Amino acid sequence: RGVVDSCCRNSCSFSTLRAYCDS
Amino acid sequence: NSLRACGPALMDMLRVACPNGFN
Repeated sequence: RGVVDSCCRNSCSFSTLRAYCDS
Repeated sequence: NSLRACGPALMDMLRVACPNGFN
């Protein structure tokens, strides 16, 4: 996942986590 | 000002952070 790369393999801001949500 | 989460914790976070999921 993009989100795993961003928030697990690295730390991320809350807004970054939110950007990985579906809309 | 960061978060870091892997595995089920990351899935749980996306589940509450995303109003209509992350399919």
